[PDB]
Amino acid sequence: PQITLWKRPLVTIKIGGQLKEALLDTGADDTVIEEMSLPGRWKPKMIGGIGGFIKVRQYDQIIIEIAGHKAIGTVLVGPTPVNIIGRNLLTQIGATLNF
Amino acid sequence: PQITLWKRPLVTIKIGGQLKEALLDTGADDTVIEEMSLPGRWKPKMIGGIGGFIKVRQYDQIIIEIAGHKAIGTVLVGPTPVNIIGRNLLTQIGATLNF
Ligand SMILES: CC(C)[C@H](NC(=O)COc1ccccc1)C(=O)N[C@@H](Cc1ccccc1)[C@@H](O)[C@H](N)[C@H](O)Cc1ccccc1
Repeated sequence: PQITLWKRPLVTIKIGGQLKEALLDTGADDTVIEEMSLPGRWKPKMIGGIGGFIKVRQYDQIIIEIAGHKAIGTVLVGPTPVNIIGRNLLTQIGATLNF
Repeated sequence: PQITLWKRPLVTIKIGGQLKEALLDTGADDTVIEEMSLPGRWKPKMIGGIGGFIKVRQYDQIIIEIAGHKAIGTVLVGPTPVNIIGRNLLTQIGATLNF
């Protein structure tokens, strides 16, 4: 499937058995999900962009579904303004930016 | 042109007659460029990112070139750590997401 960028590129994802929405973000190195109860081992990390950095929980080898596609990798959990699917997982589902 | 996402999707832009690198950023509504002198009228604006808000100068109807494509539209100038090309201009260059 293919998406223009006339609207925010929101897709449904499944994480820890819960449905959420998230932005497919080519500008994001990493994947950042709002605070939630997520089983798994984690370690503290900072992640940043415009406006500075926030402290997040770094979970490795998390199974997540992104628009129907299964991916497994690192997910950062923290006080992000919006759920973000970054390049670490977009690459695993074979997403590309075309023009 | 099909950009895989193993590395940050950086391209060359031309703005105010100067070449710069910039990131193609499907998660950004707007296009934000680091501090530079640009001639003409602007208005003040605040935009938000992962770490909070920054103040920017909002310039409308700027002529810009992005990876060889012409565009004309709104450019925000302020203390972003990375020059970003948001959806307002990505739609002009015809960028789409594919997976
Ligand atoms: C998510 C982050 C892991 C990501 N940052 C990065 O991927 C790398 O961040 C840095 C920070 C400093 C220096 C060098 C690199 C990011 O901010 N990505 C942003 C672009 C960017 C900003 C600053 C530096 C590098 C990229 C955008 O893609 C951003 N995710 C969107 O605006 C999404 C969004 C929409 C609405 C509200 C809040 C967030």
